[PDB]
Amino acid sequence: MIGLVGKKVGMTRIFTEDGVSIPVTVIEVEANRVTQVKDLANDGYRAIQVTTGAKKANRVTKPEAGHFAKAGVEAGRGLWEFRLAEGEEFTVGQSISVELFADVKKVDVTGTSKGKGFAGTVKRWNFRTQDATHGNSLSHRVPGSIGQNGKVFKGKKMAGQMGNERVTVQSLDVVRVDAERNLLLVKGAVPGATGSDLIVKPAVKA
Amino acid sequence: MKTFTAKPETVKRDWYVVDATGKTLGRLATELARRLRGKHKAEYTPHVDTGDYIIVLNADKVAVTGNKRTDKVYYHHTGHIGGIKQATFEEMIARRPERVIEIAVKGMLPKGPLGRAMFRKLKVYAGNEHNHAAQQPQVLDI
Amino acid sequence: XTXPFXX
RNA sequence: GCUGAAAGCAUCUAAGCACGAAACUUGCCCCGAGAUGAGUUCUCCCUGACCCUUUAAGGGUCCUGAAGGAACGUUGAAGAC
RNA sequence: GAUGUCGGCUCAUCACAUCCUGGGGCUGAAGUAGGUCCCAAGGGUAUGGCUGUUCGCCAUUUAAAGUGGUACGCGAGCUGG
RNA sequence: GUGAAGAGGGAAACAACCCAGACCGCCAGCUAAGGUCCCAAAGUCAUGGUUAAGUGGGAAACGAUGUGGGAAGGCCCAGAC
RNA sequence: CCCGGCGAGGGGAGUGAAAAAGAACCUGAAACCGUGUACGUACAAGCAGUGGGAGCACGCUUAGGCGUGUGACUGCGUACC
Ligand SMILES: C=CC[C@@H]1/C=C/C(=O)NC/C=C/C(C)=C/[C@@H](O)C[C@@H](F)Cc2nc(co2)C(=O)N2CCC[C@@H]2C(=O)O[C@@H]1C(C)C
Repeated sequence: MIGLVGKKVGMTRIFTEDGVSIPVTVIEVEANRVTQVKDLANDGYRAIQVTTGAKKANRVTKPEAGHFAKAGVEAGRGLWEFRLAEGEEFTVGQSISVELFADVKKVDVTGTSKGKGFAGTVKRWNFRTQDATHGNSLSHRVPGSIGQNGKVFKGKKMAGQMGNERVTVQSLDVVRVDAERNLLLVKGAVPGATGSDLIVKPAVKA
Repeated sequence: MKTFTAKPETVKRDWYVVDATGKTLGRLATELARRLRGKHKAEYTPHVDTGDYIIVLNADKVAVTGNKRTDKVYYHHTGHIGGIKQATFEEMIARRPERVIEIAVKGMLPKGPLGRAMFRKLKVYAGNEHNHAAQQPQVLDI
Repeated sequence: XTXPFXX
């Protein structure tokens, strides 16, 4: 079904009763609110529009003010969309909590990766470094050949921006769901740095 | 005096509607290009668009001979090393039947800013409905 | 002259 | 392979019909409306006075200057610029 | 009135006459394990000792350690035995 | 014989092949090779046949109840195959 | 006389037939670099032209529909020695 939007608060260690340490990626999934409910008669696909968080009064734009005021829902920090699986129904102004993930046992998180900036072939494509001595001339961490005896094929692995892109990790085990704190304990690591917004949706890969 | 030459600023262009169901691919599109190019008009001019807009319906019901419905391949490239992807006549109708006529015309028309402008006067629809009646279209038994 | 350019 | 004639029988085939692999099309992930065929939904803002003129998708003046954007600044787990 | 040559390093890429994995037919296929032929190029496809070597032999592995084209791929990318 | 020293039209493009020998000019026409659905000027032209493989539009020995046509022959209301 | 750093370099005045002669000085070409105006130009592929040719601008024109410049689109077209 649908997912939710939260914040990467960080990572901590969870000790069970048998003395095992389960890595977790805590997420502050604030109470979400629906903004739009779209159908096929107008748009052409069953989905919803959800926001979260808050924003300053004298900083948000007027166009969005009416977009949020239309549904009588306080402004958020962004907007996202979730497709419905032919069996989901919602209404504007409806608030969604973290309990939605109570009986799922697995999710696929999504978020933006960290920013490495301009990266090299080694940092980026795990290229094999050349000889550091024994003759090498200014060609230690260089790629080498990029073709044959007359064009560089498209998709050629080269240096460039590394990170700051959409990334989706799949099949992450859930550990705990504390609605009192609006938290979600996801096992393992997830993209993005502390404070970045990320999506959490049930796992399709089982 | 200098031979007549048409001017696109004051030349007439009419609208027509067609149903290709049961029609053969080449023997049909051959007449399309002939019309979007203007070779059926007395004011024909190679460097001008003296054609007539056309709206063909039921593109998913064309007719073909032999096993072309299965053997006819539609190759194309993406600009990569693998690149080449093939699709049989059936795989196109089920996924995108409009491109069949859109492609047959592309090979019958001139290659240039003009031949591409003729295409723009071509409108295809897989079904029998359309929202172009406001243009007062006409019938064509081709 | 000496081998490859210009050893 | 079933059925089954041509060819009284037989036959997986010619008409029809059912199985069939990490290939191909899908489904998983990312880019993605410069898709010039340039798409779709919601919301927000502007409701002046005239002149002249090849009298038109015309030009110019006075008043008006929103929504929003940009610039500037403090900066970033963003970044060569 | 100049197209710089083996091999190594690096980065690869396509073909299929398939090394492995996958799907099958006959088998002098009991089984296990093989042989032969067909379909299949999706991905994957050793490290070291001697030698400048490719190759090759040897040791030990691996499901397998494929055959070839690309100026016997690649020196305005390195090396220079 | 052409090219070299020869343009032009055709063969998709292609000095040597096919047609044909450019004094200059015209928005005149008839022809050659070669062609006449579209890109692309001209027959979706007429008659009677063949092919089902896109053969046409790359290829041998050799194999094959493919298929049309042609002349016989053997056995057939003593019942044949 | 004025700007300017009691500058360089300029602007007026003035001399002179000439200052469009400022001594970087008769005449003052081209390559090359610029300002202004008209037209074209951000879905369009290749010796950048040629033939045809829309539209725009200006000058004619006793509106005569011509000429000048621009050249969307279109056929053919791979520099010279
Ligand atoms: C004592 C010096 C050895 C001597 C070199 C002579 C010489 O004059 N070399 C200069 C290189 C010229 C080049 C690289 C010219 C390129 O524009 C074309 C070449 F690539 C073509 C090509 N060359 C080769 C094969 O094919 C070829 O054999 N050589 C090229 C590198 C040297 C080698 C050669 O000629 O060596 C001689 C040996 C044999 C006595």
